[PDB]
Amino acid sequence: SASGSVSIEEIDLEGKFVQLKNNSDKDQSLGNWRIKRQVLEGEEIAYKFTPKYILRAGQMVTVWAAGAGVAHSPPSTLVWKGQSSWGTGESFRTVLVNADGEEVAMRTVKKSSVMRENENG
Repeated sequence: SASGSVSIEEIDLEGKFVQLKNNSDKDQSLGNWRIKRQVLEGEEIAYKFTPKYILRAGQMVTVWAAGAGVAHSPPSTLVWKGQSSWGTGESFRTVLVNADGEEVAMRTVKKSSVMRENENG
């Protein structure tokens, strides 16, 4: 199984998006992978990817929310259409799971303002 081929790159403070990065030397076949963003406030969800999509060696993919008001710009910026919050919270465990169904990565990100120099927007 692809144990940590893709990893957590960046995550939003409120969980409006996930940013992933493939540290592997080959094209990671994506689809059976899923991002479990579980918030202690009660909302816990797993974004299962599309098995049509393959993420490249040394490339990265940003999965935003539909309710983030963001423009869906494939294949750099995928947007979970039909999800507004994408697991909003002041503290949440954003888990990356592979095709096997094993939790290959995870980062507990909190609303402490994670995005620096966001002063222009």
